[PDB]
Amino acid sequence: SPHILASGDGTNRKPTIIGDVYIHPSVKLHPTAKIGPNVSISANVRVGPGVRLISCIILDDVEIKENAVVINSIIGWKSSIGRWSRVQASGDYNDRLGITILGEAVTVEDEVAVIGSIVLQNKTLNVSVQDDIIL
Amino acid sequence: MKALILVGGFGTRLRPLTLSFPKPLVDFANKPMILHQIEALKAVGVDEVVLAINYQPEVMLNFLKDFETKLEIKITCSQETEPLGTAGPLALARDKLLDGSGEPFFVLNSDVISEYPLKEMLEFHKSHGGEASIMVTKVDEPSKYGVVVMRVEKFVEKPKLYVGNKINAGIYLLNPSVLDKIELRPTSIEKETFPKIAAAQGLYMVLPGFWMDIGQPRDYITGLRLYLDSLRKKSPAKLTSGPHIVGNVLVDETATIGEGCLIGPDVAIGPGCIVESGVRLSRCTVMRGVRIKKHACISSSIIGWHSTVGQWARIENMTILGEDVHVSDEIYSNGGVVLPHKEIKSNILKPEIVM
Amino acid sequence: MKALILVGGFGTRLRPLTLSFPKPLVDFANKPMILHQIEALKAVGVDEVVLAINYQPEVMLNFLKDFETKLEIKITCSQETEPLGTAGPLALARDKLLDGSGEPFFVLNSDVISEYPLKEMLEFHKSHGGEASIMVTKVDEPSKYGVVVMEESTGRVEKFVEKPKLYVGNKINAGIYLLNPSVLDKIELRPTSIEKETFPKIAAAQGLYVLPGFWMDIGQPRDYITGLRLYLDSLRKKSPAKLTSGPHIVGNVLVDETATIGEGCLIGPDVAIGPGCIVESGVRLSRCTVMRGVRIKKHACISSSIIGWHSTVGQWARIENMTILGEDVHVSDEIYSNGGVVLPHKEIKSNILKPEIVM
Repeated sequence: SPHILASGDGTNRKPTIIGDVYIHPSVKLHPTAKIGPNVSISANVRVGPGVRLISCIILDDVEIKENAVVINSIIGWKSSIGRWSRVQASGDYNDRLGITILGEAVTVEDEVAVIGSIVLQNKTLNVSVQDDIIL
Repeated sequence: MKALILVGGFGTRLRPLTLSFPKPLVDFANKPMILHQIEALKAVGVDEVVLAINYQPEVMLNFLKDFETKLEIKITCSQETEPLGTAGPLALARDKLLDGSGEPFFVLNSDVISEYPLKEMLEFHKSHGGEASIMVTKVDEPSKYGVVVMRVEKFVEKPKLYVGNKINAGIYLLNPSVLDKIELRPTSIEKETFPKIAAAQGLYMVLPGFWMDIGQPRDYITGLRLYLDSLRKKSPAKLTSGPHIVGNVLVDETATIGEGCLIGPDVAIGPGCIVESGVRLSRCTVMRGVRIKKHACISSSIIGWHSTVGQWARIENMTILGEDVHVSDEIYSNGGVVLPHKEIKSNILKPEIVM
Repeated sequence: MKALILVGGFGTRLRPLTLSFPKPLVDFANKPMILHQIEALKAVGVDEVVLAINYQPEVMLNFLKDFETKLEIKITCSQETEPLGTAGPLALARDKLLDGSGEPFFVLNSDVISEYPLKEMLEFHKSHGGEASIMVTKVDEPSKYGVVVMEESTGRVEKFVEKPKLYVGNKINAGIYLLNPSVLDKIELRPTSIEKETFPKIAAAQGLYVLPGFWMDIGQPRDYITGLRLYLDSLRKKSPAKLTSGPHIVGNVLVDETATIGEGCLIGPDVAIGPGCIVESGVRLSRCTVMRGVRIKKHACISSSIIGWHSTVGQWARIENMTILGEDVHVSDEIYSNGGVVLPHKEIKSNILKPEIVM
């Protein structure tokens, strides 16, 4: 049953879907975003334009701003990803920091970068972090 | 009126940008570094300019020949076998500096930037009738530099106690009556020649502008701020403005910018460039012909000639790219000093020199 | 008889030695890498040789023109717009390979060294009357390579098993071929990898058919010190009078007639000094290679390193642990290097006490 999986593969108000994507019907999307492989989007989430989503899962009530990038990440609930901000990781399922994890209602400000780190819930980030565990 | 510019070598400390083009041919804020002081020498009506280089000029003859007609200035080279300190290269070029009228000539360093008020310096020379003139700028760290205790008197290098804060700025103004006091042995103008005229009390200005010693590739982003800042004062209509422009941005007429971008602050895009949509430039400098693809985020970096930044690629933290470097899409670089003619298909997640 | 040599690109993975001279122009054991198999093609009487390069030959025309008269061989270049897989460059040079006699031509790779027994391979070709011939060498690790499953009775291959988790064989390709003109038609206009698409096409037809020497894939500058051992070892067998000897010599050393050595030195094992070099007194060379024109000053101790052209090692300087120097690198006296990959035209006045890339 792939019809349960989003298979847009175009731009007829549907974004560029690159296989193995589950999109909830309650999401808000922009056709300029490229939703890459292995991404599972939840309900009531606002997806920005020209954003790249591969190898990640996004929870409910997340706000993705202008030109954001998410690689090997897990975005928590009610989280806010600022514009031109990047949240990536290596993808090593054996390393502890191989998959960057964001807590509940974490606000990554504009241009702020998070590379392979773990952020707790209800946290604001004005500065870029790297290879750490932010409480 | 004549002039001489001390260049030095090829720019070993400026690699990989000086691996192909020499130090003075590197485009700084759209224009090559050599044109920043040649046009300033035309403001005082200098016809001939000599270069005290150490390498062979055979690689830049096409560049120096194309600037002689555009700027209406005579440009000739002088090549020395060995570096003769700091005042040696001037002893060789004394034949091209004496026109017979006995007028003072300028000596400039290629590793220094400023506002260059050369016009109001001749009046500072033709008023008291001095023999030699240098320029001086205030610095917060006088111990790390050579302090000038001012008419000047003595040279106190690395003063443990405070004797002054004023240091040399690398720009000089010398009468023809000084080209005889030099010896044939390599002599440093800062350690031997200047004290010879200071004890003679036959010399005598404060620099009302910015000063920056460019000796490393990372100083280009912080030195471009001091340049673009002075441009906001001198001529504010030379810096582009708009709804997608923030701060001071110097765009070329040949460069084309896509829609949905955000450029600034302190970004200089060379000619022949094509910037795509969704980009975010800040504190960086873009050289000629390089294409940056869509949705890229570049901050505080240096882009070489005819390179290529893929889509959704993030570049930050003093990442240095050579000529013709192709960054794949979705690639992240955190301070990767990359060699020219290299295809980047993996993330440089930490500072690393790639070949 | 004709021949074709696959070069590839400029040698990006061999920098900083290939920043100026291209990959085949790097001096390996005194001689450039290209001369090791061109003279071997003269052992079988090959008149014309074509190079399947990808860059512009304008930088090496002067070098190839001086080898046509010294070796009495016709050398022409072929430049492709794109690398066309592995068999593509052969489709472009088919016009320079067909002389009319329909004789088999050789196809060689620049990234491989061996003993090259080309003479006794034609007899291995003119005996059973096969159409295509390849060479095969045994490896201890067949999983990291592409295994060729042949029968141990005649020499016919059957299938290609890359990365076999279980044991299906240990014999892999060596990068040297022998093809009749009747194969230049089976290729398409599309970039095809000869190892993945073309070779299986002839194996299923059963119309095709071991290397008794050393094999080395030189794809990194550190392979020059370990590949030179295999070369000098084969020289101890082929012609042992070509390797210099003496009271200050240990192991296998290949010195040039132009190179000069001071007194009280100790060189070896596995050291190759190019021509025009100037070795001073009291030096200790071991497992290293010296290229042209570089002078090593007195009391220097160099172990397992690579010296570029026209460099200069100061007195009492210690160089070890795969230290790579570019062209015209001036190391001051008493300087220590522990794996410093230095760019050409650089003066080293500080110790490289740990592996570090200097520009």
